[PDB]
Amino acid sequence: PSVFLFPPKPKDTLMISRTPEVTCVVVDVSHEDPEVQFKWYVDGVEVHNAKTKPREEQFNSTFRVVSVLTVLHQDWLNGKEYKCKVSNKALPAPIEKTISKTKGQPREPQVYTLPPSREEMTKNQVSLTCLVKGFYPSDIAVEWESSGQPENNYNTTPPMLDSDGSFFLYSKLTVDKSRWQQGNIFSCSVMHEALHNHYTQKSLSLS
Amino acid sequence: FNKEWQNAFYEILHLPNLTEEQRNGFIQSLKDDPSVSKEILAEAKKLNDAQAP
Repeated sequence: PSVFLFPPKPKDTLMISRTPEVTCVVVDVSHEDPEVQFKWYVDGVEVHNAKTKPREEQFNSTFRVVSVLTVLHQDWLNGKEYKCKVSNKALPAPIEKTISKTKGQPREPQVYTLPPSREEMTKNQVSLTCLVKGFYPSDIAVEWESSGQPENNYNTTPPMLDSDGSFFLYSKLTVDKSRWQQGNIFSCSVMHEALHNHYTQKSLSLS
Repeated sequence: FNKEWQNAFYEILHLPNLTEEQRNGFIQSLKDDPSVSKEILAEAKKLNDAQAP
């Protein structure tokens, strides 16, 4: 009988088109006592819009129970604390976990695009790189598009702590060497709390 | 009681090739986010070395 609390996705807390949520995951609920009660608080005050999902029996016949609380973008961004209180027959006393956005002076990402190495141009596919550095906190989102159409064949490294106490990451979009060589325009867009409008986008093409 | 946190602070306090400005930045980092003390100390040790006389 144990509890985990997860934060919203960074893109969700940043885009008004999205709905962010905090999630409370209880594992190893006994089959003998699958009843689980969730009480949620925001800065100490009780809210009631949480929703419990259909429980999931595990291979060993224990249950897994998830509670999901939609939150306000601005409450998460301004540092409110989200507390989940978990209740079950099997528990001596109820369990509490709390979560909140990472504190510290925010710092605006710098965003640079880098073209394929010349040695890479012998291959069928090439590598378009975006360097994102200097940002704080680590919560960030990254996508790629080409003339407004989404790309999918990209991989973005987890943020990594740099030598000045800010974070950095690289995102690599893989594309057919043909599309690169015939001058198609690629764009990486980055979403972060410290950018004007929570986003910027930087373009890359053959010159 | 967080040993790693207290330890990162101590070792950073005594690193001889950091500026006061850098020393201060790393100690503020440790306060902002204790859960990454290991990585803050590694970054500090790595900067202290690159700044050997």
